[PDB]
Amino acid sequence: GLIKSLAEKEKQLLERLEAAKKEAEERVKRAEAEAKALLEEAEAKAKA
Amino acid sequence: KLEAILSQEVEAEIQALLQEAEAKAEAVKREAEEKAKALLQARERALEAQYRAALRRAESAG
Amino acid sequence: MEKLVLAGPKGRAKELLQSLQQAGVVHLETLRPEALSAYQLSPEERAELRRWEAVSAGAEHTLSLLGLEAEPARPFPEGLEAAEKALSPIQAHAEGLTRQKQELEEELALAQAYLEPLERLAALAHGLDKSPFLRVIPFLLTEKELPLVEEALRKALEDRYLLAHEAYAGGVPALVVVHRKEVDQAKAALSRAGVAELRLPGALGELPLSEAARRLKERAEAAPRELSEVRQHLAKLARESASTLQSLWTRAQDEVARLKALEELASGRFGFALLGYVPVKAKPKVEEANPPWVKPFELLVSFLNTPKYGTFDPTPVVPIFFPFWFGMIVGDIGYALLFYLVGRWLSGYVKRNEPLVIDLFALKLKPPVLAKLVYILNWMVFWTVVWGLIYGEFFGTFLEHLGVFGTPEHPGLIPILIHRIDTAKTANLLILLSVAFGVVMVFAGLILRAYLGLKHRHMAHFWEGVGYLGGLLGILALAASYLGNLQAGWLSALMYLGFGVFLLSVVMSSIWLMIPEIFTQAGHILSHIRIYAVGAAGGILAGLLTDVGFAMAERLGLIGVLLGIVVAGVLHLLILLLTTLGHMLQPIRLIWVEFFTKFGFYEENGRPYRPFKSVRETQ
Repeated sequence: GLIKSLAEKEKQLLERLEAAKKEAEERVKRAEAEAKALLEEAEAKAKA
Repeated sequence: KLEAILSQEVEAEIQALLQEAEAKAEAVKREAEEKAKALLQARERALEAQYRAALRRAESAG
Repeated sequence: MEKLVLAGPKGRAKELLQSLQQAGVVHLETLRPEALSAYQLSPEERAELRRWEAVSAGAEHTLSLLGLEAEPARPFPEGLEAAEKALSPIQAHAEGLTRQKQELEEELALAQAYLEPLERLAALAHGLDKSPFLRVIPFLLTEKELPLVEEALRKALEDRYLLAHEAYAGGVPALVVVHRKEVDQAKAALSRAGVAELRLPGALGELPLSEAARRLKERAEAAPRELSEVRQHLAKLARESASTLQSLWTRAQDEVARLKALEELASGRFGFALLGYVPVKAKPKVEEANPPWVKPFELLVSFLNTPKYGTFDPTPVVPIFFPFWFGMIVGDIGYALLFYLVGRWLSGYVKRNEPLVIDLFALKLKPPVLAKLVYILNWMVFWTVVWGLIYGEFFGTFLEHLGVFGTPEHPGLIPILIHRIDTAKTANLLILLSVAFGVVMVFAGLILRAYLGLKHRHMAHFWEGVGYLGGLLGILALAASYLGNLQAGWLSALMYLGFGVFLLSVVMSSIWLMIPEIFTQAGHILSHIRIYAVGAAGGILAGLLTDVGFAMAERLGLIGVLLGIVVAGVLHLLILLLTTLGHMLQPIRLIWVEFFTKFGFYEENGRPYRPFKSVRETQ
């Protein structure tokens, strides 16, 4: 009858899940950038 | 009613997960610091040997 | 808050919602079936359900073995772990005891049969059954077979065979003893007559006769004593722990039902569905939210509240039943008089039956729970017998009198000589008085029948239902022209012509493709008249059998007749009961002409909801 109930939880649930994907991606990217950059210094220092 | 709130019971499980993987994004970095570090302990000792060796040779030559 | 899930039908969406809304549950929102999908049980949930079934079944298994099964309404909340740990020692112990018991019983059954033959046979060739030099073969022969067998063996085996027999009370167990290597020949001879070798089951059969015979005698003596013990240990275990199993059974069953509920709701198998929320406090509160007339009415209120069609309350039924039902009892000499006594045995208690124990604690032929339900019924019977005693003096208006009829209140020879309900004028009016109620019921069903199509908003039912009621008027009209002739009923001889127009004139407005079938609508009218007539007249007939059962049917009547008639009277009682119980089914037979033909009633050819017969079973 009321379509309103089932619509408005579905599209709040969809946002919760997308927002889970967001902070998972925005983290793995970072961790690799940090590790890349640590070792760059370890090459910069090693030769010097 | 729980509707908007219905979604915060998931956002709390799926926040538990995301913290468990920011407890692995710390562990990974620990091991990688302990790796990067050890590659320069080997760098330190091997050079030290080659400097002990270079002055000893140059003394026997002298 | 606790999340709660609700279902109902589409038809009652508003009525269900209003009721739930009131009950405790708050924040009710509707959910369509596409929303319910994707909330089917996860594999873990299905494993709990599988396991809950095992516990349910597993109890039924243990509890049946141990003795009798009983299903209470008392569960005991426990874990998966707690319920399975409860169940495992008792099922094991009981399984073990029943197995011994079966072996003990089979052994007895064989040993009881075959001890006497093996004793006889062993005796005949004593100490020669374990020799290699001689071969023995046991076999049974009847008196009839013995000569044939002997001939056959004698020709086959010459005169160097030994045929011996010894009796046992009936036939003879016979033994033929033959040389080793003459075995095949010996066998062949038995086989041609159709007689074959006797060998028992297991080790005994294979043992020498002498061993087998000694051991069988021992088993018959030992078994009955050990059987007694195993049966005793098993009885104690039931006695102490039959309850434990029963309480697991109930609890386990509730959990199975809950998880099944969620799988059905999940596949979108309930059309109207709600979600709402209850605080922990509200959770109980949701589940929480003259005797003859009042008493059945208060239980019927549960059916007031759930309608299903354009139908009205199923409650007009009960006061139509009661006058007509009481008036099937009309005796006063050994019919209603005897029947008074019957009432007390169902509304009190007896022990004069075996399957029935004491009713006061709810123990009858009927299941113990069903017996507690039919207290109400038993009362409604008690009220019928009581009122029938009054309508037995109503009958005695038409019998007893000291001047109007030729039979006193109690003659001094024997009570009741000749019935005086054989006056022609007297029988006709009691039949015509009875007919009047049947007519009242014809109007009441078809008037509701029309109101049904008005508020169910199908004009085809409205139009058909109105028209058929015109025919009643014609039916009665026509009768008056014959009951009063032209002295009375010349006041309806001209309305009848027009009454006939009304029967057809409204029915045709719906059209209808079987106009003849209207004949059968007129059939239903006719029945209410005939059944009420049968209800009086057949009721009165009940009394007139009692003429020859507790009334003068010996000599000219005298002092001796009083205690002489009772020979025929007792024989007459069971005969009398059977035909008068046949009349008491008329109230329901009447009701069903109208009830299942949707005359302000729920039913109409099938459809869920019980016949009133089954409703009134408990009420």
